[PDB]
Amino acid sequence: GSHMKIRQRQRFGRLELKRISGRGFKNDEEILIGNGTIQKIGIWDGEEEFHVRCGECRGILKKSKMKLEKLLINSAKKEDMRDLIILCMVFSQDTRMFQGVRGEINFLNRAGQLLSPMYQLQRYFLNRSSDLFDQWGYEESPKASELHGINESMNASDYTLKGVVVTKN
Ligand SMILES: Nc1nc2c(ncn2[C@@H]2O[C@H](COP(=O)(O)OP(=O)(O)O)[C@@H](O)[C@H]2O)c(=O)[nH]1
Repeated sequence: GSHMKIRQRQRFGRLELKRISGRGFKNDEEILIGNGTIQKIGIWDGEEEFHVRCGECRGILKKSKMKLEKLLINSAKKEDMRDLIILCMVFSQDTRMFQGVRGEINFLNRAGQLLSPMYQLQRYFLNRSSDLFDQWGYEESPKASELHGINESMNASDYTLKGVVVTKN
């Protein structure tokens, strides 16, 4: 439907979600993507908390408008952690995710049909993940030792992708 309901499993392609709290309101906005093209996109506004999964990787997501606030992941198979992080970055509509679009991206297919902007961004980044990580930035990992940082190669690290933390497991 239109909005993800508390406790309801939902899909955004490869990302699975399930609301813990909050409400979003969606408004259309002209967004500048890093391409230099300006595209009309449905921007959610409000604080939202979700359970998320990509394959075997689980976590909890907090967002606000156009910002991934916090993402706590449970340790898992590396490919899945990497995609869960990408899918969370796109799902949150973070200003930095928009900036990382470098190459051409289509919002219309060759038959001239209408494609989903958020879906097409997910497709662009699952395939060119670098292009998001370039924009993302690092911060000091959490002081506690039940919590670790992770870098874009998915190894534990003393500096971590901003807002991202890992628990074992
Ligand atoms: N933050 C947030 N995003 C949602 C919610 N419900 C759906 N979405 C996402 O909002 C986007 C909807 O975009 P799309 O399906 O292309 O529909 P459009 O916005 O009507 O053009 C998708 O990426 C969904 O995963 C919600 O409750 N909160």
